[PDB]
Amino acid sequence: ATFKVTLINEAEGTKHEIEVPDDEYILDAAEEQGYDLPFSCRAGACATCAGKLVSGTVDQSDQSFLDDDQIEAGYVLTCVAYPTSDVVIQTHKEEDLY
Ligand code: FES
Repeated sequence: ATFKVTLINEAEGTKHEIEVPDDEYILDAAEEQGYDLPFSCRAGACATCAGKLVSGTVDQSDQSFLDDDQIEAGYVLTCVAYPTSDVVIQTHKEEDLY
């Protein structure tokens, strides 16, 4: 399957739509498609690539940084997250964790 992923940058009021395979991490697909997103560790152990789900679901089992509460709240580490449905997500939410 291939999922539709809507990337929203609230502070800049930008919107980008990409298509991501169900076996590809969101970050990678975004870059391939011409949209550079923030990252650091690229390994699910940091907050740099954090986003916030608006709608849809993802699989981020490879993540280690977020706690249960933050996940329930909708936070996602885009560097290690695979879409599991069409998704709408707010990017650049790193500073929401401090
Ligand atoms: S860049 Fe560190 S968890 Fe994604």
